[PDB]
Amino acid sequence: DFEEIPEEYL
Amino acid sequence: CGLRPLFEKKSLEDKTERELLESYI
Amino acid sequence: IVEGSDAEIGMSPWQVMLFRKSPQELLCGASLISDRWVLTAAHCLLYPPWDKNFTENDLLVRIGKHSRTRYERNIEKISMLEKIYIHPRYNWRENLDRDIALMKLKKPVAFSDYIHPVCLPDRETAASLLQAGYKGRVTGWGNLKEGQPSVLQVVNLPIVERPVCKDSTRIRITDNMFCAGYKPDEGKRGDACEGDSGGPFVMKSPFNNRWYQMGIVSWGEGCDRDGKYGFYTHVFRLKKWIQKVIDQFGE
Ligand SMILES: *[C@@](O)(c1nc2ccccc2s1)[C@H](CCCNC(=N)N)NC(=O)[C@@H]1CCCN1C(=O)[C@H](N)Cc1ccccc1
Ligand code: NA
Ligand code: NA
Repeated sequence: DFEEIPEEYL
Repeated sequence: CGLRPLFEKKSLEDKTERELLESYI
Repeated sequence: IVEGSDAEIGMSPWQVMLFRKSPQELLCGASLISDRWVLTAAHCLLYPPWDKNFTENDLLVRIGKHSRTRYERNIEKISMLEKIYIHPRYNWRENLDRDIALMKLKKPVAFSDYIHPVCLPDRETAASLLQAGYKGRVTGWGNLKEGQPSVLQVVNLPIVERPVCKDSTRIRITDNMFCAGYKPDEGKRGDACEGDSGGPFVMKSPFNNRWYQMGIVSWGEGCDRDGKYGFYTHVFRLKKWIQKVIDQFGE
């Protein structure tokens, strides 16, 4: 239920 | 280190830090 | 945390979130000790009975967080690890003795109202504060009960005397560990709980009024049981080790 993070991060 | 911007820095105290300090006999 | 409360904003700006890229999910707590160094529990990275063995590439470090779940768009800073360092004598096979690790950030983080490091105790600071009766504070986004909170939780707990610690369990307790919580008589509750691991046990010095990290959430049996206590990595006893890697590898 974790909101999505910026792909710049992964 | 250990001096919080929103608290120590402006000389404000958090809601329960005194419970800490009062335990230090 | 069990029986704690929501943290106020900026109350624990050294609080870090250990974050799994995939499945993206909360691994453990951690603490910021400088702009490039994070302190955690070695069992958050390496724990063979459960098949845990994380590498740098597997993780993200989230700093300046309040919400468990949201990406805090102009508040939190996410970082990549350059390197992981675990206590060579960490004991995962029996009691989690020396449960500590250091993480070197790829790039230094900029401090802010929400992001600021905690101090590491000194012999004399440890000496006056690490006392039975003295209270410390624990923080984390872990289990609420032996489910997950929406916001960072905090709890104040008293340090307990070694013998009581020792008599509460069958696991072998070492000098690299201390236990905290209220006695059942005492009638006040609170504990850390699964998911809180690797988070800071801090005390505020009455001498220079800075916040010092005395312990790291380590292990317990159940959460908030009467006659039982949380166990923490005694940070001061392991200081030299720490001194050693920062001094041989970064800053
Ligand atoms: C902490 O939140 C975690 N670490 C891991 C790492 C990977 C997966 C999931 C999590 S949970 C947790 C903190 C417990 C605090 N409890 C109280 N204060 N009441 N730690 C653990 O669960 C550790 C890690 C392995 C086993 N743990 C235990 O606490 C066992 N219940 C007891 C134990 C102690 C020593 C050796 C083996 C077992
Ligand atoms: Na015992
Ligand atoms: Na207990």
